[PDB]
Amino acid sequence: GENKRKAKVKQIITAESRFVEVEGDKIEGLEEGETPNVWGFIPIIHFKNEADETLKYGQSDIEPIEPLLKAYHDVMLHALKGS
Amino acid sequence: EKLRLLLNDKDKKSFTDEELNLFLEEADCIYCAASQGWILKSLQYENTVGEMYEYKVGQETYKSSSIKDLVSVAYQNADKFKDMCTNKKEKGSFMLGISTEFE
Repeated sequence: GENKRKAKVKQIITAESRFVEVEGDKIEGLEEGETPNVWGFIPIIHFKNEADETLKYGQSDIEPIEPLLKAYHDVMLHALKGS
Repeated sequence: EKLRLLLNDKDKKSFTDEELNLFLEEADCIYCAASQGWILKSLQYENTVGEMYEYKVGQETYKSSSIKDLVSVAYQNADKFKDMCTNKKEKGSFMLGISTEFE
């Protein structure tokens, strides 16, 4: 209709089941609470770019170049301002 | 006593102590105040030794130094005191560092 709906939803997904709770306006599709998983594995795959054994999360390819990008921006902006 | 020193820097009683205190308050260093006092004292020669520098009467003639010479000496004294004060104040040349953050 013309009504605005706000919904903060938190859900824990596990191999044995997935839990979901909503703090806000209703959502028709989601059944609140724990619902069992039809299979005993977690249906989410983690992709870990530039994976390191000592890091939980992967690393973006922009991270090594980021300080150089900052330096490039600094030099270019200073040159433009001076010009 | 600073005022006694200032009087000894100006040959004593031509001014009164209020003017001397005012001069000392004008500039922290005594020599700048003494230079200003000397410049102001140069004005008073117009009364102390008038324009009549020489005169003869009867068997007597007296040839005083003209007012221009006296004020020239007073200004020379003031300039010397100012130079001495700047000598007390001025420091030599220097070279220092520069630093600006970068990342």
